[PDB]
Amino acid sequence: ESADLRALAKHLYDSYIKSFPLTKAKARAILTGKTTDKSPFVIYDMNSLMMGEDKIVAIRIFQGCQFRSVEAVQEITEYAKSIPGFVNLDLNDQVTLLKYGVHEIIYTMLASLMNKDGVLISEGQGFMTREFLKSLRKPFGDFMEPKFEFAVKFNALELDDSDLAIFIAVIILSGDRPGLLNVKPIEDIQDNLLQALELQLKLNHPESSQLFAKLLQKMTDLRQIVTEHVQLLQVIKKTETDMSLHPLLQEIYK
Amino acid sequence: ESADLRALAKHLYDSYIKSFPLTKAKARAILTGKTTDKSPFVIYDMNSLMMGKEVAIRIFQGCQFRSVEAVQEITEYAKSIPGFVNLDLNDQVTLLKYGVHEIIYTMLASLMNKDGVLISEGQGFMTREFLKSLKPFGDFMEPKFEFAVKFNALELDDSDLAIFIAVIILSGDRPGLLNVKPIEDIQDNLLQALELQLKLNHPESSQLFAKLLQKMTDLRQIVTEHVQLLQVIKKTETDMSLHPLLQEIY
Ligand SMILES: CC1(C)CC[C@]2(C(=O)O)[C@H](O)C[C@]3(C)C(=CC[C@@H]4[C@@]5(C)CC[C@H](O)[C@@](C)(CO)[C@@H]5CC[C@]43C)[C@@H]2C1
Repeated sequence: ESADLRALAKHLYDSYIKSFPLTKAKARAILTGKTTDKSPFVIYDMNSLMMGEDKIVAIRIFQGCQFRSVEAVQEITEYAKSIPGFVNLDLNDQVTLLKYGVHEIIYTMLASLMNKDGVLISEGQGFMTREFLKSLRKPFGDFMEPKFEFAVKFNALELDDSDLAIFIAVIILSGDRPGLLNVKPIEDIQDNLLQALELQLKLNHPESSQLFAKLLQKMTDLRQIVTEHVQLLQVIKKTETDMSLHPLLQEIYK
Repeated sequence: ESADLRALAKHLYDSYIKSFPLTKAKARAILTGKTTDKSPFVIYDMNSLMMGKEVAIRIFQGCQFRSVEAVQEITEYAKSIPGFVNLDLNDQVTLLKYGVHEIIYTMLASLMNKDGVLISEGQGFMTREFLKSLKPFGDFMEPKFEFAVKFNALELDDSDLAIFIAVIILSGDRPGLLNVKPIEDIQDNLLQALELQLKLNHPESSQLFAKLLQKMTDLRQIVTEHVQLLQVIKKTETDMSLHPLLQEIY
């Protein structure tokens, strides 16, 4: 029944709101001209960066990004438990689903905080220029550019948070993940999520032909962001042996 | 209108049949569904191979020969896809150039099971195990088998694969495209036709459309990882003025 799919949509949307403090809706309200009830401070060069510390180098911008990632992971983890059936899966598979799904999700949601020109930071208080990031030294000025390229095409799908809630759930419950003990219960859950997403996209974007297929295709764009990111980390780990990574993040990488 | 989608679906199936000699229906018959009338010669070891200038290289090289054949058959097929020839010529070239690898692994799944791949005409069969028994070359075919095993579990037939292949060609995110709009316009139409096809041809296979699209992510990095050992091979085969005309064809 349609009815059951809508109810799952609603449930997932409700949990999404509860798990993620900075929604796409809030982020698009900050980025635009809109509703300057609170506009961001902007980082476009290094001494506006010094001014930034005051009302809100290549290393700490990275270490800072590392922080928002580990906190993002803990948030995605909270959301996953809300996915029906998820906590009932074998514990090893829960861990495995989180290991591989977490970065694909981080870059899906990061797009919400991005436009062509830059990215919101510190829960929206801040905004860091794409150009400033691209100008960073040696192995760091490279990190954010492919995320920006993805975000610009992903953002043109014009998804809202209730669409994203279901898409994110679909991503966590893959089944094609390396080392899954128990693939069939995982796929039963995903088929359910896919039915739900499909209905949601059709109802929320009736004029948008084949948005479902176009959104699913976007998943290969995510895969290769992760891939580039991972190998880039391996470089930095060698050029700066004094710089430390976060164990939680480290455990995620294999 | 469901009529035009169905019309499009039949068109591609017909075109697919004329462009590709060895169909999936045919290859399945020959394979382990055993059609036992003319058994294919089997290659399981070095001496059955010989019974078929350096073994491991020359297998990988024979692998290039048929892919070059495949490219031309795919090229012909693409030209039958409604709207394709009306596209900008550079865009047509671009679409084939970036799509042809994904199509090749896709169709190659049709010639594969968990134990090996139909070789040549289908008059041959090379065991998976003889293939992993190799140099740097032992890891060439294994990721294709792994993909094929999952892909084949979807139990698509030729009528399904016909539209799927068309969707792959008309992507729209290929680098260097000049006019993305008519390409996506066509792929949208192809995606609708594929959806209808799967619902009629597999009415009890839930969310098969989505799962098939999910496979495209598997194809792309299969391709991406393949180009990465495609050319550890230039770390291997290097200097000799014997193939420069042959070097050219590939
Ligand atoms: C044994 C040898 C030398 C001649 C016969 C045979 C065969 O299987 O029919 C053909 O040349 C086909 C390919 C190339 C062959 C083996 C695997 C390749 C292979 C699967 C090798 C991997 C390549 O990436 C692709 C997929 C082409 O991209 C090709 C497609 C064509 C076939 C099936 C065979 C090579």
